[PDB]
Amino acid sequence: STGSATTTPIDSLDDAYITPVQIGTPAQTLNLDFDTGSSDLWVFSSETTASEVDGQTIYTPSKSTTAKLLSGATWSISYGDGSSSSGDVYTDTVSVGGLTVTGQAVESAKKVSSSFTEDSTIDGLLGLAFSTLNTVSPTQQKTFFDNAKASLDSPVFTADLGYHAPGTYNFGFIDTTAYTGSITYTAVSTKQGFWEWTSTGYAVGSGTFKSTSIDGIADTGTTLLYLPATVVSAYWAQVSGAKSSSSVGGYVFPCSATLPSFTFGVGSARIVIPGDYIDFGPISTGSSSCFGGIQSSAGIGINIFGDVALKAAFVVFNGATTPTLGFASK
Ligand SMILES: C#CCN(C)Cc1nc([C@]2(O)CN[C@@H](c3nc(-c4ccc(C(F)(F)F)cc4)no3)C2)cs1
Repeated sequence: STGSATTTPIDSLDDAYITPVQIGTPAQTLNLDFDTGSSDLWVFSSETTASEVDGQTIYTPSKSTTAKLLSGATWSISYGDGSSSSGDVYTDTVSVGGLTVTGQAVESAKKVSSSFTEDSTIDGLLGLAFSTLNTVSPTQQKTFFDNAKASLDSPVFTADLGYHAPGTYNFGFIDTTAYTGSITYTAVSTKQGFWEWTSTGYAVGSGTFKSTSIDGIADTGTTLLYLPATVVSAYWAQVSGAKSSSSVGGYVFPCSATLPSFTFGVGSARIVIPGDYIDFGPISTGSSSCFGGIQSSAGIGINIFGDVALKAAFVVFNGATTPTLGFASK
């Protein structure tokens, strides 16, 4: 089997991408944030504290003929920005782009933190990291991809995110029309539960390539590109007036600037992020200070190849017995 679904930016900045997901019988379609950096499928629901729901579409398990309470199971998760959610668990039929998993754990939120309430466009998350990170207790649950894998034509999914435009998540096949050149595959460590890999270095703009190993994770659920402070300083030093602002929380730059590209290494191959992809616009409405798309990982303890990086590439998440990651230009 295969599936294919379109993913769409939630706003003009590509702050996140949402993908429609069918849950239950008859189908209830919710727009979920596919997150290769976590492993829980959780939804706003008829159980979510009413004061914490503000425009989201909710899953109502009592209206699904295929929903079953996973008795005694609870879940609780936090994310890298400090946001969090928790609740109980149902199993139900879940379909993404024509690919169906029966008995998928659907984690129903009883509580969500303020940032989730405030994002009316995100109805929940669909985790695509390794199932060892799933938070369901006392019986840990598998991700949608892990449950689907044995049925797929090939044990893979691909992320083809757009720049200020929709893109595609495919399951079970590689669309050879969606990229240019070849896909370069690189080894993955699952030791932390992430799609963790080692970039071979970087370049700023038209500068020469710096060969250096950068461990990090491929994370579709993180907006920006977080790299070591040395690398990030070398990038922003090329932008007149760019500076790290503790009050804003990262590097800002004059909105009048044209940004240089940023290249990262995948083995002997290179992915080039155009400068425009690094522009996240005014820090507040009307400001002439703009927020940078490349930020330091120093405070978070892990380098994150988030959407800024991934949207410059066609990315293969290969969940074969020995997992790997593939990157192609597009
Ligand atoms: C700090 C630190 C050390 N480590 C935890 C950093 C890491 N952090 C992650 C992620 O938690 C998994 N992938 C990212 C992700 N964030 C979201 C998200 C968050 C908030 C909302 C909102 F604003 F709606 F509430 C929406 C989506 N979705 O995915 C972050 C992996 S490693």
